[PDB]
Amino acid sequence: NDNIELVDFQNIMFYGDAEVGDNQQPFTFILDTGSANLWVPSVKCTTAGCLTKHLYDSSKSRTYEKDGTKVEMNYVSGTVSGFFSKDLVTVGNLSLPYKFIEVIDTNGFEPTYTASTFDGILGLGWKDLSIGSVDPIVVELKNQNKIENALFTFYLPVHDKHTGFLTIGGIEERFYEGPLTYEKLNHDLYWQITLDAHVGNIMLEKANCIVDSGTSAITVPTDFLNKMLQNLDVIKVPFLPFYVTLCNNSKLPTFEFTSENGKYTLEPEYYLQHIEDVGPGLCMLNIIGLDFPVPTFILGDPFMRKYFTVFDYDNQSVGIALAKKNL
Ligand SMILES: CCN(CCN)c1cc(C)c(OCC(=O)N[C@@H](Cc2ccccc2)[C@H](O)C(=O)N2CSC(C)(C)[C@H]2C(=O)N[C@H]2c3ccccc3C[C@H]2O)c(C)c1
Ligand SMILES: C[C@H](CCC(=O)NCCC[N+](C)(C)CCCS(=O)(=O)[O-])[C@H]1CC[C@H]2[C@@H]3[C@H](O)C[C@@H]4C[C@H](O)CC[C@]4(C)[C@H]3C[C@H](O)[C@]12C
Repeated sequence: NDNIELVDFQNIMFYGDAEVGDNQQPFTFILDTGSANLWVPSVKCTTAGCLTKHLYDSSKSRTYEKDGTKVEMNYVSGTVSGFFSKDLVTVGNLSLPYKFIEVIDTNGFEPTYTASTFDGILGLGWKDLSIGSVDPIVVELKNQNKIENALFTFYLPVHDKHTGFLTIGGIEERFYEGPLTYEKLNHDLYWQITLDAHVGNIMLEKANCIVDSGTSAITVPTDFLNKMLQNLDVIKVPFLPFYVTLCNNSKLPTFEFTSENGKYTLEPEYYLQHIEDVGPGLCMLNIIGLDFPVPTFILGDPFMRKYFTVFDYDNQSVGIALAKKNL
């Protein structure tokens, strides 16, 4: 099993480095289990955002194969566009020829892009979620017998305490304590599982829960959120879907998610973000209201900071265990 060290940025997201090109051109990635394409900004990029970034130069790579098919990647937080290219992609010490998007326009991905220090996004989703039918990196690696299992694991960094690791091809007991519980996927192409969701007396039976490394909140159905916030002494920021609270607000609830197999809780300490700068003793909730057609929670970064997670393509399941507080 190889692994990629995960560095914290502002206790809100984390990044890992990988390389694209036969000359070791190094890039910082958001590692996103909710998307299925890899992209890097190109030397051909003519946007303000690209100015600050590590850029990909295919002319300097002898393993570069031209594709040139045009493509737009639309995310909830914005859009990037360019064209497909193929080159050798190196993750940890493993590599494979791989198809990815060479990005020439990032103006539709502002203000996210220029505000953060990542260069690109490396998707870790399922094939049918990809534009252009790209087999996921971990599936290809397994198929090429470079790893033991078509699986990867997230041991997330904890700001001012330890680094994290993305591990490819196998599970390591050092990352977690207690039992590891596998939850079957309820969807063909999302890392989504079925859990009963409880927050106080508010309950949602057999909710869709998407375990997602690229989202820096817990998302909650908007009706469920409105019920949670009733008489909670929290205040919404003008123009933005964020709520502010005293950090030691005694009413802040604990999320409890349950299956047949297990029980996962998320206490206020994991979903609060200190904002001492805005005022003393104030926190933002890392919780946003979001309605999917079917009632869904996204168990983002705040969930994965507490819980070590195993993404298993072969067994179409997500393993969940309490992350070790330190290595
Ligand atoms: C079915 C169509 N399709 C396939 C096209 N052939 C397709 C393709 C893609 C890439 C899809 O994912 C789009 C996407 O942006 N998916 C995101 C997850 C998501 C979030 C909210 C609602 C739905 C999904 C994706 O994983 C993700 O985390 N992304 C996309 S860019 C990013 C910065 C890495 C991050 C993101 O926006 N994060 C922000 C975010 C997002 C939600 C709430 C809070 C915050 C604060 C930030 O953390 C979806 C949902 C469908
Ligand atoms: C994904 C949800 C819901 C979006 C939605 O309600 N989608 C349907 C409406 C119709 N659309 C307008 C999208 C038209 C196209 C689809 S249509 O089917 O109509 O053709 C939207 C609503 C509010 C959005 C956040 C805030 O901004 C603040 C912040 C800004 C940064 O920059 C990026 C991060 C962040 C956290 C945002 C992320 C995300 O983005 C959110 C959660």
